[PDB]
Amino acid sequence: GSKVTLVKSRKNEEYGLRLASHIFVKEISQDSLAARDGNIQEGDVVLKINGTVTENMSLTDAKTLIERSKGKLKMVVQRDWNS
Amino acid sequence: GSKVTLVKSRKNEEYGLRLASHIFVKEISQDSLAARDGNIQEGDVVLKINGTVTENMSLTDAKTLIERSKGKLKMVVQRDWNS
Amino acid sequence: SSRVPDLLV
Amino acid sequence: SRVPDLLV
Repeated sequence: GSKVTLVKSRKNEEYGLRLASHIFVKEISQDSLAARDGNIQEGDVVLKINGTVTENMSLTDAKTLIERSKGKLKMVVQRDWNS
Repeated sequence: GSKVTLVKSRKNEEYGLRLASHIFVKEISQDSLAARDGNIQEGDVVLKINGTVTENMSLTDAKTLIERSKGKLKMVVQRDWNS
Repeated sequence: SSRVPDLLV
Repeated sequence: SRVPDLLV
């Protein structure tokens, strides 16, 4: 929670930021498949869905990757304290 | 590092996952506006850009949010909890 | 989060 | 990844 203001002095200048995105497990529903699984936890950063790297991927594209395999969802996840 | 496989037993069954996204500062360029500002650090999650909350947003959404303000850029950033 | 809905699956 | 970082 820090307000930052960057002001350019030229139009061709850059801010100097390389921004990226991670998909993460925000919530797991009670009495759900995810709830009962041993290996997935709230806070987990999702590195792969069904064999595809999710780094920088939009949630819309993540949804299509999930819908592609009807019945099963494979992921590679990492503990938030490990990323 | 953790493999997850969730298998539905019924068609309308849900996985029980709420997946969200975080845009974060992967790298700051040397001697840049961002570097010289002091308040942004690598690892920071970008919570707000030019007055709009960024949660669930794609990098493409953030790019247009950033380009909305022509000469200047306002953000709210927040430390990565595990830094 | 706001404006962009969450992904529920 | 196939999706590049955003540079600004």
